[PDB]
Amino acid sequence: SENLYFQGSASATCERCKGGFAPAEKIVNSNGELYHEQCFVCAQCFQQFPEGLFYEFEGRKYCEHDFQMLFA
Amino acid sequence: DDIFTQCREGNAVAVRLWLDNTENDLNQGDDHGFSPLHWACREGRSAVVEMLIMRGARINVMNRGDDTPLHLAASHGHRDIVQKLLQYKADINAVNEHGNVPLHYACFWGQDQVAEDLVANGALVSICNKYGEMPVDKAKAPLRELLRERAEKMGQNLNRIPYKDTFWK
Ligand SMILES: [Zn+2]
Ligand SMILES: [Zn+2]
Repeated sequence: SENLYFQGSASATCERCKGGFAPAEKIVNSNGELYHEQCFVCAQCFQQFPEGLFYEFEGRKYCEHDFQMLFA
Repeated sequence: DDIFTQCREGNAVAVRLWLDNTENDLNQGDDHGFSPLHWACREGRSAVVEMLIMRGARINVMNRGDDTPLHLAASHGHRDIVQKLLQYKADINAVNEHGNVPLHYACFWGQDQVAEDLVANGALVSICNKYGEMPVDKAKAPLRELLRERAEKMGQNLNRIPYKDTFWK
């Protein structure tokens, strides 16, 4: 995923929380999905994914540790 | 197909029959420590949740990540189940392995009515998790401001409380 500084459409919304972005806001693009920095995080610990690596379970994204503890 | 799947899917008759056999352990967790009650709460299976509680299921059981059924009901926005768990004395400020309480998840996932219900029942808004984040600070701004206001009117102290437990220091 990549860090972007938002200057896009006013219709653009966060994939996680559905909220909008402000001009020049530092956001994250992961596989074409846009996120607030506080939203591109593990659903269980709310922390950034180490090395950007996440694992999906039923529509939510998890860090390795939490995926292994709960779902693997 | 086992008890865990029946609880996830809401197969109430199967769950009832399984519970009828007292040789079965209604508290026993699956491979990741999810008890029948964890699964029923997570998936919104109200009738199964009530059955398990009334037949004596332990309310504060923890899975592998130390989530309780209340954490799961709150995270997935199951308002009636949250109320039922609270009625039967679930620990409203139960902490998981990250020091997150149910309110953290209600806030993070914008489960506004669950979040408000939690605060109405005394859920602490100012208690940091292990990484210094208070539950209300996981919410979007409207909800965040609201819950602090509601907490204040409920006689909470709004001073930030750094995480502590018996093994922390
Ligand atoms: Zn967001
Ligand atoms: Zn995590």
